[PDB]
Amino acid sequence: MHYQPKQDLLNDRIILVTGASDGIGREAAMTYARYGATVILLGRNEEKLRQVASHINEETGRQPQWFILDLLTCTSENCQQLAQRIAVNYPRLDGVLHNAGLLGDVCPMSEQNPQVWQDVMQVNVNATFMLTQALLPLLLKSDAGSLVFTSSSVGRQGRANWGAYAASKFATEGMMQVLADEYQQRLRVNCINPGGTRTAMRASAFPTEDPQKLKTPADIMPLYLWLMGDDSRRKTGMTFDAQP
Amino acid sequence: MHYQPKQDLLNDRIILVTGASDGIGREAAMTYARYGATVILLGRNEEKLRQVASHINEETGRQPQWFILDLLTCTSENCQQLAQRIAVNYPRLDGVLHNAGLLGDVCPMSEQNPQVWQDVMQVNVNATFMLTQALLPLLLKSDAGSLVFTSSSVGRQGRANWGAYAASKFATEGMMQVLADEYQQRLRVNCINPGGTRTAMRASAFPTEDPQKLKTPADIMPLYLWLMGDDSRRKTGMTFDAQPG
Repeated sequence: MHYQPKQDLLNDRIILVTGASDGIGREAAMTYARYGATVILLGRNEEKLRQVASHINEETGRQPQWFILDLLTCTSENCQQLAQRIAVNYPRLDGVLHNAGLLGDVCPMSEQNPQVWQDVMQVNVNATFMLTQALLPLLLKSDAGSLVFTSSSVGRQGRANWGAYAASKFATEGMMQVLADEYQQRLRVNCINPGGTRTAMRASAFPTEDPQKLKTPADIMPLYLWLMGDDSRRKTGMTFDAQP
Repeated sequence: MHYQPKQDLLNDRIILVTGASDGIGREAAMTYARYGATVILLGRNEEKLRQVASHINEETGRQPQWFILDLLTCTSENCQQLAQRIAVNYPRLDGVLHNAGLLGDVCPMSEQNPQVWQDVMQVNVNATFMLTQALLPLLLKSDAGSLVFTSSSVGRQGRANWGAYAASKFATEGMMQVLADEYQQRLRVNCINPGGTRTAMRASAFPTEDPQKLKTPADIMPLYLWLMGDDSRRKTGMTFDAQPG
């Protein structure tokens, strides 16, 4: 969207952001905080989470909490324990933004590494599901909870070389649709496709392209904001392109 | 699919069928054999595979060979070993029908069991991929190899209660589309949604449903035949309903 919201759009909204230590997740966490949100940072790297929390505190005067979770390795019980810890400190979650993900191999199906394939599915699908499941009770405590998954163009139309990532993002669209159906009139559940954005992940899929022509995570934030604020309250079951 | 193929549609065509002891798998294997195919059965239950092979032999006069693979626990190396075993006895694969699958839990997302979810994804997506990868060289040796995945309506539009199965069948559609793009003008890669059929899995999903309101696996075979015979040689990248609205 060319979306220009009020600077207090997310005042008194508690939003959890995964993959918050770098890339799009870091930018979304900072952006949400700049628009008034109380942000909860999830990531695998403690020192990077502490740094992001410190930066957000410098820009907002409000210090985010962070929690460690590695989606490659976490079990359901790890996710449940995390949700319990969040619930001690927070009365609800108004938003959950799933940004964490693994790209894996960009190469033909005949060459895909099966262990990498399994890991892409584990992070992007299984652990993303398990974390969602653990956080549903907190989301239901919101006046209008918003759950957002990260998708891709290759989650709508499979393309050569995109292997496990494409399969995982199709699965993500499917999971979003199941959830949107189950939580009609209860939650907003949608996907965002960030498109080609300048990130370390883009430096793997396209190791020979000029990153200078790619969009910055900051550039694609309008849609990230829109999905967490009140202007999207009447949208669920949909998948959006942050920049076609 | 009103489809009344020539009865020798699959003469001299070597077709592997996975999940070959279950309702649809055993019917597809039988049907392919009836239409002339050299059928290879794959499944986890040797006892049941032997019995399906013997039934096919009695009804059609040709006895399928079988191989054992458990998609829940197999490694990529197991799949490569299977391909080696097949290659000793068969010069190519003209078709591979991936019918094996796990339903898992039919219940809300809040109630889906995480280990079952993992198992469904492992069988339906990961091991289905690993087996495909192992079999691609044999399929490339066909004049026009046909690779068929099993999908579902919930692989096109997610619905309440279908949890891991839906996610896995979306992933299946995606994998099919990636493969179809990579193998343009080399392989045919498509999916079949069987629809609701009188099978054990369907009865598990809808325990109160009256099976008499559903078609049998035999009833839905036309599409299964069509995708393996030459009439579909210029069809790739698509997903088909065995029971159109």
